[PDB]
Order: sequence, then C-alpha cells, then structure tokens
Amino acid sequence: VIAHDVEPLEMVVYLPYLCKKLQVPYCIVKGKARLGQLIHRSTAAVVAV
Amino acid sequence: GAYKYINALNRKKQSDVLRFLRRIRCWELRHLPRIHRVARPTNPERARRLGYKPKSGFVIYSVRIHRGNRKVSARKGIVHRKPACQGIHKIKRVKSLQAIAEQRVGKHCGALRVLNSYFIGQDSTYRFFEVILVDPFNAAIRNDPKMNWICADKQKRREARGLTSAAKKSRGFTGKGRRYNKIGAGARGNLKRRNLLQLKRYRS
Amino acid sequence: AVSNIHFCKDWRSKVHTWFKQPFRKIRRHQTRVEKAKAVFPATIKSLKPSVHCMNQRFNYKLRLGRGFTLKELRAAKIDKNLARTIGIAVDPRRKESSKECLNRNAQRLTEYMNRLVVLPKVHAATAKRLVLNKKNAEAKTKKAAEIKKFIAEHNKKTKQFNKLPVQQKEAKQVLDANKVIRLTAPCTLETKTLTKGMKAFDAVAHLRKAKNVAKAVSGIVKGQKK
Amino acid sequence: ATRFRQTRRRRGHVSMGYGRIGKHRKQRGGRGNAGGQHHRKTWFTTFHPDYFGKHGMRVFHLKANKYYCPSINVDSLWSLVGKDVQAQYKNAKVGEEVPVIDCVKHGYFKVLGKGFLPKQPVIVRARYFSEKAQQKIKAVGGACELTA
Amino acid sequence: MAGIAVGLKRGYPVHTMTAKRHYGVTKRKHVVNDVIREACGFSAYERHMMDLLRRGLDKKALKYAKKHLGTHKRGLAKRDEIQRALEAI
RNA sequence: AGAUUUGAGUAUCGUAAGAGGACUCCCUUAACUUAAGCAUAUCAAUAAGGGAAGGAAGAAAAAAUAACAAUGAUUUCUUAAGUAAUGGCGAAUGAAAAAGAAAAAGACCAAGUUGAUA
RNA sequence: UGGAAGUAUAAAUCGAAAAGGUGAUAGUAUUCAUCAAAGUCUAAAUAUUACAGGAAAACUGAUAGCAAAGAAGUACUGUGAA
RNA sequence: AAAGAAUUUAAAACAUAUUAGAUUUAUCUGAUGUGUGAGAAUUUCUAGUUAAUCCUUUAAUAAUAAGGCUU
Repeated sequence: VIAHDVEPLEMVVYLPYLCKKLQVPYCIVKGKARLGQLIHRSTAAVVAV
Repeated sequence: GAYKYINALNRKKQSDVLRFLRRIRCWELRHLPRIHRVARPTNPERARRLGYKPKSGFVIYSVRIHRGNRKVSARKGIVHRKPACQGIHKIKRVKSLQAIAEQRVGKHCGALRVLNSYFIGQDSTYRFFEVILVDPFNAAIRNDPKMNWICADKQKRREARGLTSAAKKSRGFTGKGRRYNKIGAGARGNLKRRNLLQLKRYRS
Repeated sequence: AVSNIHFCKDWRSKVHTWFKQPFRKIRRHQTRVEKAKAVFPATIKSLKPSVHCMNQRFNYKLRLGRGFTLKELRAAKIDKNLARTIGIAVDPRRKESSKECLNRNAQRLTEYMNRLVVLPKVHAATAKRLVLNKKNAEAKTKKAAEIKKFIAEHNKKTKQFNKLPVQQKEAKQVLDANKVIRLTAPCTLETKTLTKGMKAFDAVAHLRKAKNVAKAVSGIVKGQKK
Repeated sequence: ATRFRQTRRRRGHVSMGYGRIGKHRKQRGGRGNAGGQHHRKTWFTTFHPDYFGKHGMRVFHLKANKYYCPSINVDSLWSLVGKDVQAQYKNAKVGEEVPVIDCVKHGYFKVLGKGFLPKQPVIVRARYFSEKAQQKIKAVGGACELTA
Repeated sequence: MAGIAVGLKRGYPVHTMTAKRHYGVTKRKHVVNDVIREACGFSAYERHMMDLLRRGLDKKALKYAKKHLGTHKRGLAKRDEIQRALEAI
C-alpha cells in the first residue's frame, strides 16, 4: 500500500513499476497520515501485507 | 533496500518524471527568499551520501544563485591595462558556483558549520543548491564520537577556507599524480616551497 | 659562459636561512630520548621489509621498505592483528613481487620473532598466559620430544599461527631492530672454476640476438597482414 | 678580505679606475643576454656560434634513468679486485678456480675494451659488452658472463 | 651466475607473482535497470538513436552517439544497449 | 470535528559578530621594470583590495609511480636540477619518479544486510 | 601550467556505464601493467620579523642604533586621509 | 658443417574440466582438479626461401597523423 502524498515523490515513484515487474499486487491510497495511524506514527510512506 | 533504486532513478535526470518535478521545484524557489531553511532535503539519497543524518543539529538550507558569467567590475568597461589584460567579457570565475553559494549560506548563518552541498536544478537564469549545515554546539553532535570532529575550532567557517568538497575541487584537489604536480598540498603553499632559496649555514 | 640566473623575482623574500639547524638536533635528539623513556618498544622503529630499489639503475641494491605483506606474515606464521602490537610494520598495499621477496622477508620475520621477548600483559605472576604456560608445560615437553626427533632423523599441514614468545626477563632496551637484522651479508670476493663451455659462450652475439629479435616483431606483424 | 680589494688602492683617484671619457654608467648594452642578435651578435657568433636555433627531436618526458650505463675498460677491470688478488691467481689456467669480477656489484654495467689486459684468465660478469671487449677477454684466456 | 638485460626474455631470473579482479555487478542490476527504464524512458538522443537504428543506419547511430557522449567506446556500448531495447520490443 | 504537511509569533537554554593576521588556506585577469624600441612574454600568486583560520595550519591512506632482481598515505630536508620541457624558441620561465634522511597510524559514513524492526 | 594535437580550474551546451581510470604525441584495434574517482576524519616530523617572557653577539655607541636612550608616534602642520 | 651445463628447494593469474548451491538474465557465485610455469638447450656459419628495412611518439605492435636528419 503506497501513500499518494509522499514528498519528495522520487522516493516511492519506482514502487508501482517494481511491483509491476515482480507481479506483486499493489494499491495506492490517499493519505500518508492514514497509513501512519495503522503503525502508530504521524506518517507512513508505505505499508506491505 | 529502497535507496539503491532512488540513486539509480536520480541518474536519469533527463527523464520526463524528473524533468517535470524539477520544473515545479525550480519555479517555487524563484519566489521564496534567496537563502531559506527547508524542512527536509529534496534529494535524500544525495543528501545522505554527503553526510546528512536525520538527527538534531542537522539542517538543510536552500540557496538560489544566478548562474552564468559576469563582466569584470571596471567602470564603463575601461581598464588602464596592456592589451593582454584588456578583456572584460569571457573571463570565468575560478571558484565554482557551488563554492560561491556555500560561502553565501555560511556567511548568512555564521553560527553553523557547512558540511556539504549538492545540486537541485537550474533554468535559464538561476541554479539552486542545498547546503547541509551542522550545529556544532548541539549536545547530540558533541557527544557523537563519529561526528564531533565538526566541533573543533579550526572548522569555523569551513567553506570560506576551502575544506568542503565543493570548495576543495576548485582548489585542485580532485586527484593525485603527475597531473596534480602543482597542487600537491596546497597550490599556493607548493609554489612557496619550490621558490625557496635555501642558504645552508656551511655553503660553498 | 652564457649566464642563466633567476634573481629577477624578489629572492629576498624567498631566502631561507638555516640558523635553526643546530637546534633541530637538540630538539629531535631530546624528543627521541623522551619517547624511549616513555615506552622503549615504541622508539624501536618497528621492523621493516627488505625490498629492492626500483629501476635498473638501482635494482641490485636492497633497502628497507614499509610493512610486510599479509602473505609474508602468513608464511612466517604471525597474525596480522597481533603484528602491529609487537613492533612489526604491516603494509597491505604491497603486492608480493616475487617468490624470492616472499622467502627473504619470511626469514626476516622469523629471525625477528626468535629475538623477540614479549612481556606479559599484566605484570603480576598470576597472569593467565603465565598460568597457561605452566598448565600445558607438561604437554610442551612431550611435544618438544617428537619435534626434536623427526628433525634429528630427517636431516603437509602446519600451524596457522605460532606462539608469541612471552616470559619475564631483564629489560635490555634496544633502540631499533633493523640494525640488528642486516639486510645484506658482507660481500666477499666471488670466484669460479673456468670450464671449456665458459670460454666458448659468446656474450655479444647473445646480446645482439636478444636485441634484434625484439626489433623484428614489427617485421613479423607487417608481413602477416599482407 | 675587503682590505685586499682594488677599492682600497684607488682611494684618491677620482674615477676609481673606470675612465673619464667613458664613465661607469648603469648599463653597457642591456640587462642580461640582451641584444643577442643586434649589437651582441659578434659576441654570440664568436663565442657561442650555435646558441640560436633548434636541433634534434624533443623528448616530452625524458627518462634519464634508462640512459644510465657506467662503463669500464678492460685494462681497468683488475683494479676492482686489486693487485693482491691479481698476483695470487697469476698462474691459473682452464680447469682450476678463477676469480670473478662483478662489475655490477661495483656499479659498472657495460665493459668496454681499451688498453691491454694482463695475460691471465679471468671471468668477467656484467650487463653489456663491446665487441672488442669480449675479444680481448677471450684472447687472454677468459670468459664473459651476462647479468640481469 | 645470473638472465639478460635486453629483449623480450629480459630480466634477472625470478618467479614473478596479481589477480585481474573484474569490477562487475550482480544479477539484480538487470531487475533494477528494467525497473528504472520503465519508470523513466529514453532521453531525446536515445529516442533519436532508436529511430535511426530502425531505418538501418547503424553507422549514423554511432556517429550520433559519439557526438552526445564523446567517446568511441561509450558510443558503441550505447548503440548496443539501445539495439537490445529494440529487439525486446 | 479529527489525522498530517508546511510556515510564523513568543518563552527558555545557547550560539555568530569585534581585536590580531609574523607564519596558514584562498578570491582577483595591476603597473613600474626587463626585452637596450614594443604589442605576446617578464616583473608575477607580486603590490594594493577582500574573505577565513590555529598554536601551528594546509595535505593525508592511491581511479599513485614505474616498466624494475620492482615500489607503496601525507608532510619536510638532500639530490635529481638550471635538467626534461615552455618561450616574438628572443629576453627569459621551469618541474617530477627513482635514490638518501626526520617522523610514522590508521580509521569512518553512504550503499548492502538484520527486521514482533527503535 | 615546464606539461608541448591540452597539466588544472570555471562557465555555456551536451552527458555515461551489465562499471571503469591511468601508462603526458592526436586516432582505432588487440594484448600487457597498475589502480578502483566523483563523501569524511586523522597525531608526528615542518613554518613564524604579530605579540609576551628569556639568553646570546668579531652589531651601533647619541648626525650612529628603531622615528623614539627624557611626559616619542610626543611637540608641531593639515578640513582630512595622513 | 663447427664449437655448447644451461644453478639449486616456502607461488599466485586462471584457459579451463567436475561437483555443491542459486538464476533467468549479455546470468552468476564457492570448492574440488591438471597442466600452464616451473628451472638441480644455445649460438655461429655457408646455400636457400619468406618477410621486414632511414630514426622517434618512452608497456608491445599495426594503417593514419605528428616530430626528427640533409638539401
């Protein structure tokens, strides 16, 4: 799961293209603060399952 | 490792993705003040390489500098010189724009130490760098055995003496050997040593 | 004679006088003495290899180098981690030039290791190494029996590392170890038996054949492509 | 010794030995080797007739160690070991033991042939040999050895 | 006794002894290169070089590459690297 | 409303400034002078102008030499050497490896890996 | 710059890598040798005519030696730098 | 056709085979193995044939280029 509002965008831009090559399912949600609440932090760039 | 992809991605600066993002960043820095603090580095891969650590006492400053060349500062372009020195245009600064920008940031923030700097972008007029600065009087920096070298007295205004990587390259310290015979341990110190006329106490 | 004198520049600011020379001796000698009093092993000017000089103008002479290669320590059965602690210079940057260099500098380390007397890390007689030597002293004697025997009869796996010579002795303080282990033995007058083949060996033709062979490689390559 | 100069003997003479018609002025034709082709051409023609010009090929970086080759003639070979050893092996021939002269050990690389050798066999060890050097060593009953 | 100081077989007789270590890359660089190339694409001169290669002007693709890279050997690698992209497509 | 990002005001504890600059590291395109004129060159990293340092500073651990019977961080001294080379090839300018000594010391980040992850 | 078909730096444009740099005559190829750039630190050997404290001298001995052997950068001059 | 002993012990580059792992990409990574590279022929000379042949660009060659020497 990749946040859409990560700044700078250069840190997660390759993740869709890397996951596309390895056939790893990936989704992009809205809010790096929403992800951070899952892991009890202010923000969270990416979360995997 | 995430940062082995960012480094590979950052080498494709002519790609559409990086060109568009640099366009937005270069536009934004054209309106903000010339020297100002940014919250986090815009190139964390390159910032981490040059010594930035996300800890207290490490700050990032953005500086905008007018790239290109400038005329020789003589009134109305009039110099009372021989035709060998009668050039006004086409003369280039010895120090790189990165070294010049590092000194402007260091002068602005006299109480911090310039660690290193890198390149953000450029346009037809400006070039934007980012300067990694360290507070030498932070308790974290003082107590770090791997970093408290920056708390030495001799490191006061590093960039103005020529100790940073950007300012050391403009001194000629980019390699070793027969190509760098005149920049052995300092270009001006080397010349003084060779020109010394040694007069021993007992001489013929 | 046509004069070439470079005094057109301000030599008066380039003049360096040596009035401090008689006081450099006193400074350096006194500091050299002070280091010896502090830790006398330190001023020993740790042992160094016997490496040839560069170029054919000097290649027959030997001079002290910097540091033994990691292969020379292995050959002499010394750990590279312990080597720096007992006054041995170590230079990982040195590529082993030849087998002769490897053997010659392996003798230098072995000879130095025999003259070495390492004091115990703790001066008390209750030190573990001194105690350990007592505990296995019985095994040393039986070990020293079989080694002394198959040596005495003869005249592929060996120890990786030897033992550090550790004991308690009087402190005979020697200021350097390079002047105890000479680089080159004194050269006597060499002398040989004259044989019929020696009289017949034509040195000049060998020199010119060796030279002319090197100058005909171009003729070989040029005629090949035709 | 400033008391032995000519200045002390010319006190009282007005011009100090420099002439009245032509004074001792600052210059006498330029500073240094000035006018090498205009008014001092007769000096350079007379005393350095090849000063101006070019000759030979440039060596951008000359490796002066590759031209190092000390030389010794045949007559001077025995001086390396001295007359004491030379007389000791004066009555030797082929079959028995003969002294070896190590020119390289003494710093001599090439052996040239000049002068006359003593009429005794000898073994000469060196890096290079002249044609006449080997002839004179062989004509006396000796052998030549290469090195390096 | 001693060798000879002239020629190919030159030098004092000794047993000279190093390894020409290859500074290479692992098998994961192929994945990294493929990932970045998809996310980035090709530059203006790489795009212009692909067009020339398609028409069969291999020499013009090398002359163009040498112009934009400055080295004959670097131009050859880019020409081969680009033509490998065409074969995959 | 709440979760973040970014930017400010205020309070607390600190930090820079100025003096000195003999020695140290640098920026800048002086001219007088020499070339028997003079315009490249020389004077010359020289003068003046400007910045930054400490009791020393600078440099320092090979993308280094060499072509050897090979060496091995930096610095300083001897020699190479008024030599290779540069130059209206004129006036003039001008190194470095080898070799001999003083002293000797090597360690880190980044990237990679470990993730009930701190 | 001694570095000569470019030794070093900078600017405009261009811009790499399944690595590569150097072997100082430009170019291509094949071998060989030797290193592994584009981040940081690091004592010792070295310099010194600021200034402070000392010791010496084939130095000067009141027109000499620092400008200054006394309330010397003082008296005095200039709008001022001096 | 004629004279010729050649110097003497601590070894790594890998050209590789053969296996133990991993990989799909211009695919790599260890270890086992032999030779290589090993040392207790070479030169001269006469008649052929082939080739090269004014010197240099300093690790070795090549075709271009450049520099030398004489006029």
